Amino acid sequence: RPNRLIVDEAINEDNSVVSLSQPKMDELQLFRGDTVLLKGKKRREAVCIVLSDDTCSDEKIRMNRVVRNNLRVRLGDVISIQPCPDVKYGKRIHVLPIDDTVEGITGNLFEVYLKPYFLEAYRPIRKGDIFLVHGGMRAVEFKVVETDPSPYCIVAPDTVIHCEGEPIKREDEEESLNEVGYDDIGGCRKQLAQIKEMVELPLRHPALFKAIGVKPPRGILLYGPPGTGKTLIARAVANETGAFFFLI
Amino acid sequence: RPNRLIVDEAINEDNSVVSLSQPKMDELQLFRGDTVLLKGKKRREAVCIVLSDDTCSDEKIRMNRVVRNNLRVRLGDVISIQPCPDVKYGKRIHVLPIDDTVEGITGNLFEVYLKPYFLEAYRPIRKGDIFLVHGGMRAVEFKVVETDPSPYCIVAPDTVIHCEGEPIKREDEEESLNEVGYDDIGGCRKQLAQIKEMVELPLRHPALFKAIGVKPPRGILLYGPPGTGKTLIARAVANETGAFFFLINGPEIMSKLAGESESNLRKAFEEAEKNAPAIIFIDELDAIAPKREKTHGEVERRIVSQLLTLMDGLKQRAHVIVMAATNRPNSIDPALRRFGRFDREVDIGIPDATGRLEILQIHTKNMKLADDVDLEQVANETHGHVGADLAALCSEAALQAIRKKMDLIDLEDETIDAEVMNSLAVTMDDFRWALSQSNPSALRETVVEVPQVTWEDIGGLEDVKRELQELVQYPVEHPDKFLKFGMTPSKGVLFYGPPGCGKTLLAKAIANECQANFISIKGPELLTMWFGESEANVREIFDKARQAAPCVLFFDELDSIAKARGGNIGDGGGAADRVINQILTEMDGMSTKKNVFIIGATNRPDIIDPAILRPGRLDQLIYIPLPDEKSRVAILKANLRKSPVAKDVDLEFLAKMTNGFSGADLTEICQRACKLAIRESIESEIRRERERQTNPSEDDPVPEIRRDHFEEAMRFARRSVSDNDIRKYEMFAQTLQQSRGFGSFR
Ligand SMILES: C[C@@H]1CN(C(=O)Cn2ncc(-c3cc(F)c(OCc4nnc(SC5CCCCC5)n4-c4cccnc4)cc3F)n2)C[C@H](C)O1
Ligand SMILES: Nc1ncnc2c1ncn2[C@@H]1O[C@H](COP(=O)(O)OP(=O)(O)O)[C@@H](O)[C@H]1O
Ligand SMILES: Nc1ncnc2c1ncn2[C@@H]1O[C@H](COP(=O)(O)OP(=O)(O)O)[C@@H](O)[C@H]1O
Ligand SMILES: Nc1ncnc2c1ncn2[C@@H]1O[C@H](COP(=O)(O)OP(=O)(O)O)[C@@H](O)[C@H]1O
Repeated sequence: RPNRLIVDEAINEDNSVVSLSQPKMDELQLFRGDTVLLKGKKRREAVCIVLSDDTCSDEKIRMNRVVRNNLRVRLGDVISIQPCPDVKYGKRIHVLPIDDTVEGITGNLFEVYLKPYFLEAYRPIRKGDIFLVHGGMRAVEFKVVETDPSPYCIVAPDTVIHCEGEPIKREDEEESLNEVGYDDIGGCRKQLAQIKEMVELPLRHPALFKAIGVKPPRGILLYGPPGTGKTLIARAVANETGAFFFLI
Repeated sequence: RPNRLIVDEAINEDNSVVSLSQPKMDELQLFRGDTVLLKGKKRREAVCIVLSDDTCSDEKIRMNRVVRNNLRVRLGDVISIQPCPDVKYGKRIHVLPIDDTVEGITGNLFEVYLKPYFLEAYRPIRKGDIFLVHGGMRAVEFKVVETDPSPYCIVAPDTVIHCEGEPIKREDEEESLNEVGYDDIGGCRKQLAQIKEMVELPLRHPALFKAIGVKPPRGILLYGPPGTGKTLIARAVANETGAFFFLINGPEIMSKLAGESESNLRKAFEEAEKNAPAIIFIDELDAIAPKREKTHGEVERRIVSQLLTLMDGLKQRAHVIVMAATNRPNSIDPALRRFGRFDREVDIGIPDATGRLEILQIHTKNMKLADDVDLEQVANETHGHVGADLAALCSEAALQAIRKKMDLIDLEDETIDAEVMNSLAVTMDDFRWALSQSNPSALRETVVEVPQVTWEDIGGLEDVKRELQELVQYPVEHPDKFLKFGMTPSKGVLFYGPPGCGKTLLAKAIANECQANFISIKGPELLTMWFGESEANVREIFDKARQAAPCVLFFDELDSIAKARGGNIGDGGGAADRVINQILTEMDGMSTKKNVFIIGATNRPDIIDPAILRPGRLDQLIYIPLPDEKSRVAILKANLRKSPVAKDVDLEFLAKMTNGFSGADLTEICQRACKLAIRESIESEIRRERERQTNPSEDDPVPEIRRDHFEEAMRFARRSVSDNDIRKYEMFAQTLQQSRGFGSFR
């Protein structure tokens, strides 16, 4: 059943790509780069782009933190897909930057950190979508407010993208959970995978641990030379799983 | 009189079985499986099933904690029996789960954790009965409310069992005393038995101890590596005997305000005293009372004195017992080691090879382990793992099984409990991972164990199997004769011979025969002490042997200290040295311990200082020669045993061709043969995989170690002893030997 799949960490990213397996994409009815129309959890969907790599195993779907945070999905969750290989263009795409990411940088953000991403990168353009572009020495992110096609659109120069205005505040009702995550952890992939397999279930699934009975690790003693990322990996495995992180 | 009997621990369990002895069941009027109609203490009876095993002794009746708690009986009590070999069936058996055991698991409990127990298991079905079934990863228990036959019924599909409803609350009026007990303690059966015989009477029978006069142990100092079960065994011997258990774990008190923590400890002792049978358990006593002179000040000593004045302040007529947990109590305050406060200091120690099997069995009760898993390979491979490590491995395997099934477990909104939990089936493939991903807690501690190398394994040497069986088994089996002729049994034996000739194997076999612990301090450990300028550590090792049961403290590869510095010649110093001298000094203390049988092993005896090989110390020299023809045949057969071998090989020819090879290098020849055989087998296996992958798309190219493999291994053999080296041992033997056959005149 290609409708539902369990999410996983992506490696290609591109701020937009969702990776499947061709032996599985055939069941998903996507071949080369067709639109995915990713279905989220609460009340949103993303167009996304289909691609493949080695780590699929025909079992899991991979999405970078841009999509995961856009769809309100934490790594390790289960989501749905609504494949639709169709092309439809928009004309009133309007975008505004996020104050949490623009709070002292001022300029032609339509040109300075936007040109190399609004075409040929296939941004998950859809009303309410939030995407990071990684511009000039800061992870500047934007939100596309209006997209007159939906939930999918062609990201191409034929589609019209309009200039932005003053920055808007981030949604504190959800906080967007930007912080950090697995995508900005490098050099300890094996250790991060060990911590993930060690801590994901008790944090994501506290319900079963009151019934399953077996005790999970009450505490995990990360250690290493100073500045190795212990705090970084702890905060990543906290935010990435949605667990509240209390630094003492 | 078969009516009344004293209860005891059961080993077969089955949640229902009550074990008697057939020579006693004949008096009980039960033969094969007849109903027992067990009679309890207050107002209840159980049907139970009769069976037998070894430990009955025609004196005691054995019941698992399910029956004991069902009948309101504590282990060590006296109960009655009302035999009635009759069959009567019921039709309105209704059961409900206990909320204390079901508080978050929801599903078809009539099917998920009930089917494999309501028939052919013979549950103690009777109105008011409570039974544990051990279902899906939790010790779920149920209570049968109504049983229209009573007090006995047939547990068979003819009898009708009905579906349950919402869970019911546990009876707080009695609390059911589930907690833990002896049945979930494994790997320290001897130590648990010692604690039971030490503590059962004062707790169960406080009445006599106000009249008996003799003081029981006011405090018991349990100790061992962390996670060994000290708290678990303390809580088991508390609950199992009905004694109130008060845990005052060190940090919980040391964390409170100075002076106020003293009051907290004092009022904890007052709480223990206000009720007579209570026992107070001091966990992590190292923190509370470390070495006095090593404490800094204020609390670290304010508590200790406050502890001491309370440790011995109790009059022992209040029936309060102060158990304690520590790690190698050489670290705790010596003042607490005095008598009247801590007079008994049993050593739990890490579980041995066959104890980890029992620990896994008890911990892997609810996991619903698959059939392909054995739990004996896991126990053997988990060398050095403490019981806590075994529990961690258990939990890791369970978590991996969940995590390899999260794909089909999170179908609904995460977990819905449900029957799905039975599907886990933790196969070996998950244990392997957990074992490989767990670090032994105590891998650098001298392990006390009963080795499982029997006399059969050590073939060949025979005069030494009877010249060594004598010294060990005669002064224990018939000590009366030895105290008649006046000789004191020789508590010392050193084996001198060619290197690698079974000295360790012979010592381990001696330990195995008389069910004795075997502490081997190999040569490298003695070198660690000698180089480290820490010969005082030797005092610990001997003590480690003293606190144990009959123990062949075995100084494997003795003289390594002297071998590491040339020896009696070639070095400025003499034969004596730090570690050997300390061993000599401490050995004289254990010359009157009458349970320890200090053994030595030396690959080069002539360098050993003769101060140790004189009466009292390792006086009795024993020579194990390099194996002879028949002995080499026996060694070959014994060390190729437990491994496939073809009929083509004839070990007699190999043995005779094996002209001058010791035991170690002969087993090396066998290992090389097996290594080449496994290489051939794996090469053939990968070639067969090649054939499978290619177009063509007989399964046993080499199902045993073949003969030409032995040929090639022997061609690859190597000998470690030369003519001069082997002659040196006999020349040394001449020092304490003679050929004075001239004095034939009686
Ligand atoms: C003043 C003295 C004495 N004297 C006497 O007239 C009185 N007298 N005569 C004999 C004994 C005697 C002493 C013992 F120490 C003893 O110990 C038995 C024992 N129990 N368990 C084990 S462990 C064994 C080995 C390892 C674990 C697995 C099983 N052993 C054991 C085994 C092997 C060797 N040694 C002890 C038994 C005895 F009979 N006292 C006069 C004399 C001139 O000098
Ligand atoms: N494995 C890593 N991946 C990415 N950044 C790292 C890593 N380890 C350290 N850093 C960087 O070093 C800084 C300190 O991180 P961390 O070691 O987690 O905190 P601390 O240095 O206080 O232990 C961070 O700003 C982080 O960007
Ligand atoms: N001999 C044993 N038998 C069964 N379980 C044990 C044993 N030793 C340790 N454990 C397990 O290890 C854990 C810790 O037990 P224990 O050592 O009594 O407490 P602590 O580790 O605080 O000293 C328990 O959950 C228990 O299940
Ligand atoms: N019947 C036997 N006789 C002698 N050695 C054997 C016998 N069976 C096996 N062995 C091998 O002998 C070795 C024991 O060597 P050991 O004599 O303890 O060395 P050392 O003499 O240095 O203490 C083991 O590795 C074992 O494989």
